[PDB]
Amino acid sequence: MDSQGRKVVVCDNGTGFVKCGYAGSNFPEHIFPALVGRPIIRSTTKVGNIEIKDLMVGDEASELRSMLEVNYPMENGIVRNWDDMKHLWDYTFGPEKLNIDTRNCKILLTEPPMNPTKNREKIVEVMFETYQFSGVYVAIQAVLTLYAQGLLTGVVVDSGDGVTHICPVYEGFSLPHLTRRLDIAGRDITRYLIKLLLLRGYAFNHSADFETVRMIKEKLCYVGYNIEQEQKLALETTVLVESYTLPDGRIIKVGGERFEAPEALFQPHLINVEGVGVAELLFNTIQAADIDTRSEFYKHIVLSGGSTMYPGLPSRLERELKQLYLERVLKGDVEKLSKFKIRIEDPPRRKHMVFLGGAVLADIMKDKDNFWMTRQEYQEKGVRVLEKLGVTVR
Amino acid sequence: WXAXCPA
Amino acid sequence: WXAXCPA
Amino acid sequence: DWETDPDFVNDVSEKEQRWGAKTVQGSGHQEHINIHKLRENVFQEHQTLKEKELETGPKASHGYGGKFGVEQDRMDRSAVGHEYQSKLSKHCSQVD
Amino acid sequence: GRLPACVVDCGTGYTKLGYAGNTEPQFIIPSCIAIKESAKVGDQAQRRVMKGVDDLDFFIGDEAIEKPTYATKWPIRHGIVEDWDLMERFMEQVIFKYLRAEPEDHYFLLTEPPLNTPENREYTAEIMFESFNVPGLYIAVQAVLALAASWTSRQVGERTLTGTVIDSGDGVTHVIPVAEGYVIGSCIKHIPIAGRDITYFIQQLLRDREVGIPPEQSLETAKAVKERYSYVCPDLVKEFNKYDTDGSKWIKQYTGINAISKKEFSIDVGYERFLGPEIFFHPEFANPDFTQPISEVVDEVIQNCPIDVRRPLYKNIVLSGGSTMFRDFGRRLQRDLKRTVDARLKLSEELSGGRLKPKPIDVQVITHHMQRYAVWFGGSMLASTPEFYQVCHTKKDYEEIGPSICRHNPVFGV
Amino acid sequence: DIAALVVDNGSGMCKAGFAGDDAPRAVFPSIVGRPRHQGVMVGMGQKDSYVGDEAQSKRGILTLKYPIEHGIVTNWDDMEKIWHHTFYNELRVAPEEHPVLLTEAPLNPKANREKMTQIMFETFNTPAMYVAIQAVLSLYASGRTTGIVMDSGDGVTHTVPIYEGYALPHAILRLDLAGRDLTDYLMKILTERGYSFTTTAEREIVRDIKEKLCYVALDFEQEMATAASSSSLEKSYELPDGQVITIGNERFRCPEALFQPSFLGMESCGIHETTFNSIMKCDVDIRKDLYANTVLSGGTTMYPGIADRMQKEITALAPSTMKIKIIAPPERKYSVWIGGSILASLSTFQQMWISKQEYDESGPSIVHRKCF
Ligand SMILES: Nc1ncnc2c1ncn2[C@@H]1O[C@H](COP(=O)(O)OP(=O)(O)O)[C@@H](O)[C@H]1O
Ligand SMILES: Nc1ncnc2c1ncn2[C@@H]1O[C@H](COP(=O)(O)OP(=O)(O)O)[C@@H](O)[C@H]1O
Ligand SMILES: Nc1ncnc2c1ncn2[C@@H]1O[C@H](COP(=O)(O)OP(=O)(O)O)[C@@H](O)[C@H]1O
Ligand SMILES: [Mg+2]
Ligand SMILES: [Mg+2]
Ligand SMILES: [Mg+2]
Repeated sequence: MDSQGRKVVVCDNGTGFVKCGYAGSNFPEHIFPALVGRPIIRSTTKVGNIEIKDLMVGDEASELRSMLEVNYPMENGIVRNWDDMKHLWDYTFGPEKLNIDTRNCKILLTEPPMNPTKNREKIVEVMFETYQFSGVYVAIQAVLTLYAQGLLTGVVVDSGDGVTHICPVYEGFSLPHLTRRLDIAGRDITRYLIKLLLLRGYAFNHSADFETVRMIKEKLCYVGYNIEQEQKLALETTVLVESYTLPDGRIIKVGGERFEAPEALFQPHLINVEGVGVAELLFNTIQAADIDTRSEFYKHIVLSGGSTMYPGLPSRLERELKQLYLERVLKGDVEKLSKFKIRIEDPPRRKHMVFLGGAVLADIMKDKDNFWMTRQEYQEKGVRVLEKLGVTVR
Repeated sequence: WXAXCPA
Repeated sequence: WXAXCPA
Repeated sequence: DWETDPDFVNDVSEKEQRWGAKTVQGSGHQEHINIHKLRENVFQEHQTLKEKELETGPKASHGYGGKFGVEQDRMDRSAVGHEYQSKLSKHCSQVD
Repeated sequence: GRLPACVVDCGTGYTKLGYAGNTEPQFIIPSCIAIKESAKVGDQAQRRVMKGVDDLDFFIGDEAIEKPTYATKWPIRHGIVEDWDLMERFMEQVIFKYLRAEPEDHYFLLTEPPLNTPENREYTAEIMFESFNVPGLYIAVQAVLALAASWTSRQVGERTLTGTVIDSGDGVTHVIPVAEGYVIGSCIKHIPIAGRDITYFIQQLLRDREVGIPPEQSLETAKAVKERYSYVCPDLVKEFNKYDTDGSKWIKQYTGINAISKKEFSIDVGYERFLGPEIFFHPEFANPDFTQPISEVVDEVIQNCPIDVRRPLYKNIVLSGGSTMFRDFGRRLQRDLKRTVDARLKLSEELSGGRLKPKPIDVQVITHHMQRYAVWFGGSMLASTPEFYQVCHTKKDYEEIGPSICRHNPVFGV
Repeated sequence: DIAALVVDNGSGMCKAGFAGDDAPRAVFPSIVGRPRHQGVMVGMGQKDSYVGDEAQSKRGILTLKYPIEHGIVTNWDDMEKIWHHTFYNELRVAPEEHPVLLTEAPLNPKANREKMTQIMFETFNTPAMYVAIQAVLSLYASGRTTGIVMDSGDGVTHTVPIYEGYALPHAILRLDLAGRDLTDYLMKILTERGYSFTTTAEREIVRDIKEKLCYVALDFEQEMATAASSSSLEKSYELPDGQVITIGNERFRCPEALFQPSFLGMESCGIHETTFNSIMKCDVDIRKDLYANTVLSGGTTMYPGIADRMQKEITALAPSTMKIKIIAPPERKYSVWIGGSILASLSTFQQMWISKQEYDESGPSIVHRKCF
C-alpha cells in the first residue's frame, strides 16, 4: 500500500500457475493453477453432492477436475484464450482470492522475453479498460529474479511450466542480444511423460488426466546426473520402480520414466525439438558474451522457475557445464579444470523468485509517478503509453 | 503464437 | 575463430 | 453430405476376405510382378519428381547469370554499371 | 547360394506367411492356436507343464478353428504378445510346418506395432536367436511397410516416397508419417481401437436386440455382419432417422447356419450397419478413454511433422489393413480433413490481413489393390533387396551383445 | 587442351565453373544435411549425408550445417564433401586434369590456406592450384585497375582499396557481418508479430523472406514513421505449408543492421563507415579515384536501395567537393567468379600457379609465398 491507500498488487500470471500477492511481501499470498474448467458428465465418474458452478476457475477448478473439462488460458506465455483469461483474472481479484477494488489499485505484471507485442498490448488494454486499474507496470522476468536474489549480475535460467528462457544481465545493463528462449518446459515434459506412460499401457487422454500426470511428474520424476549410470540402473537393477496411486484408485508403476521425461530439457531431440539442451544453450549464451563478462557470468548462474526443482538438476547442470568447458575452452586439459569455478545459485524458494523480485521492485517504486503507467495516460494515448517502459509501440 | 508454434 | 567470435 | 446406398452388399467368404473385399473394385489376388523392377522404377520416379519440385520451387541460385539468370530490378537510380570507367586522378599538384 | 528370406507378419486377427521376393503372402491364417485345455486348479505357469510329448499336440491357423474339442487361444492382443508359450509354439509350427523353412538358412523379417514394449522385442530376439537360431532378424514397424504397397496401383511418375500411412488392423490402429523415405517416428500415433472392438460392439448390439443367434457363434456372426453390411454414414442422427422412417429399405437380413444341427437362423441387420465403423470417428463408442476422431488424429500427426513436408503428406494419405475396407471410409476421412485444412487456411489468411490467398492444400486418401495384406508385400520388398542383409541383426551381434541388440525402434530417441 | 576450374567456395553459396566463361556452370548452397530420423525404407536412395541442392529439397527431414562460418572452414570433412560434389557431380570432370583457382577472404587464419592447399594436392590430386582474394577478382571482373571493392558475401563483409593495380594491404578492412547475421536477426525480430521460426530448416524460409521482401530504406528514421502511420508498406508471404505471414516494418529493419551493427549487439561501425575509414586509410592523392570508383559485390549487396543509401552516407561523410559513384551492376551477385574466370584465362597468369612439383618440395607452407 502506498501513501494514497491504493494497494500495490503483484501478479505473476504464469502459463502453468498464478502467484499473486502484495508488494513487500515475503511469500506469494495465493499460488493456484491457471486453468478454467466447465462442468461435464462422464460415464465413468459419479458425483452428486458437491455444488459445481457453471464456471470453476483456479484452485477449485483443479481440485474438482474429475467432474470438469479444464483448459489453460495461457500457452508458451502467449494468451491463446482471452475470455478464459478474463475469467481467471476476475477470479484472481475476486472475493475468494485477493479481494481488492481494482478501481483504486496499482498492479505489477510480468511477461517472458521475446514475446509478440500484441500480447502485452492487449493485456494492458484489458487491465485499463475492463478492470480500470489506476496504474500498471510490466517488468522483465529475469530482472525480477535478480531483484529477488539480490544481485546486479548473473545469467537467469528461468524455466517455468510454459517456456524456458536464459537471460544474462551484467552490472545492471541488460544484454538483449543474448536472451535465448527454448520452448521446452514443464508442459512438454508432462506430455513426454504421458507418451512414456502410454508405452506402459496407461492412457491419460482427458483434460483432467493432464493434471494427474503433472502431479506424478512433480512427485516421482527427477533429472539424472550421469545418464549412462542412470540407464545402467534402469536396465540392470530394479531400484527405480515406484508406485503412485491415481485419484480414482488405480496404482501405476513408474520406473526409468522418472529420469527420461525431465531429460528432454538437456536432450531436446527426444521430443522432436531440433536444438541444444538447457546446459549447452546456457554455455553458448555465455560464450556469446564479451570476454570480460564470461568469468563473472559463470559465477552467478541463477536458477528460477518451478521446472528447475527436479531432484539433482543443479548438480547435473554444473556437471554438463564443466564438461562443455573442459572440451571447448581448455581443449582437453584436465589439470586446468580444477581452476574452473562455477556457482549455480539455486535458492530454496526458487519456485517464486519472479514474484519476490516483483514485490521488491514494487516496494521500491510504489510512491513514484514516472514509474507506473497511469490510466489518464492510457485514455490520452492508448496503447502508446507502453512507451514509458522502453518498449516502443505506436 | 500466430505464426509458428500454437500460442 | 579460436579466440573471439566462434568460427 | 454425400448420399449412401441401402442395397449394397459385398458378401465374401472369410477366405475371400483375407485377400480382399468387394468394397475396393480391384482388391484380391493380383497378377505376380517383378519386385526389384518396381522398386527401382519407384526410386527413379521419386528422383525425377524431386528434381521438378526443386526446379519449380524458390531458387537461391537465380542471380548468378547463365542458366540461372540475373536478378534485374535490383539496379538503382544512383547505380552505374561496371561497363562505365572513370579516368585517373589529376590534381594541380601533378602538372608542372 | 542364398535362399529367400522368410517374412512373417504376425497381426492380432491374422498372420501372413511367405518367402520374400513374391507378390503376395503364401499363407494368410487366423492368429489362433488350439491346445488341449481341461478343468485344472493352480497358476497358469504350472498347469502348462505337459508330461511326455503332449506339448506338441496343438494346431494353428485354419486348422485350429475347426477343432471342436480343443481350446482356441489367441496369443496376440492389441498387437502386443501377451502369451509367449503359445507364441513360441505358434512360431515353431509356422516355421516347420507351413513355411517348411530350415530356420538356420533364412533371414527373418517380423513385424510389430509402434508401441511394442522393448521387452517384447527382447523376448522375440531370444526366441528367434536361441531357440530357432536364425542367422539374422529384423523387426520392422508394421505400417511403414504398408506405404510400399500403393505403388502397384498408381500411374507411373506419381509413386512418391512421402505419405501418411493409416494401418487399422484387428487389434490396433496406428498412423505413421513417412517423408522422403525417413520414418518421422516422434509423430507416430497409436490407438488400441480396431476391428475387434467393432466386432465386440456389433455382437453386443445384436445380442441386446436379436434372438436366435447360437451363443457359440455370437462372435462369428458379428464378423459376417460387420464385413458385409457395414458402411460409413455422413451423419449419425440423420441415418437413425433414415432407418426409422423407411426401415423397409435400410434394414437387411442375414441368414446363417447353426453348425451343430445345420439348421438356418435369420437375423435383422439394422443400426449396426453404420454404428460399427462409427467407432473410428467416435472412439468413445468402444473405449471411453479415447475421445478423438481419426481425422483429428491424422491432422495432429501431419501438423506435427516439419513444415515443408506437411503439404505432400496431405497428398498421399495411404490406407492399409483390413479395418479400412469400409465403403466410403476414405471419402469421409478426406471430407473431414479437407474441412479442417480449409478452415485453418482461411483463418491464416484472415489473420494475415487479406492480401494473399494461399494454395488450397490438396488432400487425398489412397485406396489401393493391396490393402488387405499391404504390410506383408512391403516386407516382401524390403526383404528382397541386398541392403536388407546389411540392416539385419546378424547372429554374431546377438552372440556378442545379447537380446538387448533388439531394444531400439524409431518411436523413441537416444 | 586443359582449362582451369574457377571454384569460389564462399560462405552460404558455392559457385563453380570453367575458366573462360561468362557465368558459373553450377551454383548451389554450401550446406551438408544429416538425416535426423532413422528411415527403414532401405534401398530407396538412403544416404548418410546430402550435399548441396539435394539437401534443400529434403531440408524438412535434415539438419543443415554450413561448413564455412564467417569465411573460416570449421569442418573439413564436410568441406571435402562439398568439393567432391562440386568436382564429380556438378562439373562432372576429373580434378587431376585441370588447375583449380579457389578464393578466400582477407585476414583469415593461415591454417585455412594451408589446409586448402593440402586438400587440393593430397586428396583431389590436382596438377596446380591457386588462392585469390575475392575483392580483387571483384575488381578484375568490373573491368578496372583502380577502385575500392566492397564485397559483402553471405558470412563476411570486407573492403579492399586498390589503385593502378597496387593493392594497399594496410587499408584492407574486414567485418564479420553478412547475410547469415541479417537472417538470424530477422528470425528474432519476426517474433514481435508472433511468427516463431527456430529450426535450421526454417532459417532457409527466413532467408527466402529476407531475399524476396526486405529492402534498405533510404531514411530509416523517416521510413519508421511511414510504416507506423499507414499500412501501405506491408507485404505478405506464403509459407510452404499454407500459413501466411505479413511483415511491414521488419522489411527495412533487417538490412539496417548493416549500417547500425549495434542492432545485433556489435561495437563495429556500419558498412558505410567501414568503407569510408578504409578510404581514409590510404594516401591523400589516391582518395579521389577511390571515391568515384566504389564497387559493390556479393549477394548481401543485392538489396533494393543499397546503392542509394550507401551514396547518401559516403557523401555526407566525404568532403563536400568529392564526387561519389557507387558502381553497382545487377551482375554483382557473381562478380567474384567472373573475376576468377578472367584471371585464370590470362596468359601472364600461367606462371603464377602452384605446381604439384612445388608442393612436393615445400609442403602446404608454400601457399603463403606464392598466393597474395
Ligand atoms: N518440483 C517440481 N519438479 C518438477 N517439475 C515441477 C515441480 N514443480 C512444478 N513443476 C512444473 O513446473 C510448473 C510450475 O512452474 P511455475 O514456475 O509455477 O510455472 P509458471 O511459468 O506458470 O509460473 C508446473 O506446471 C509443473 O509442470
Ligand atoms: N472387408 C472388411 N471390412 C471390414 N472389416 C474387415 C474386412 N476385412 C477384415 N476386416 C477386419 O479386420 C481384421 C483383420 O484384418 P487384418 O488387417 O488382418 O488385421 P491384423 O493384420 O491385425 O490381423 C478383422 O478383425 C476383420 O474383422
Ligand atoms: N537479392 C538479395 N537480397 C538480399 N540479400 C541477399 C540477396 N542475395 C543474397 N543475399 C544475402 O547474401 C547471401 C548470399 O551472398 P553470396 O554472394 O551467395 O555469398 P557467397 O558469395 O559468400 O556465397 C545470402 O546469405 C543472403 O542472405
Ligand atoms: Mg514464471
Ligand atoms: Mg496388422
Ligand atoms: Mg562474396
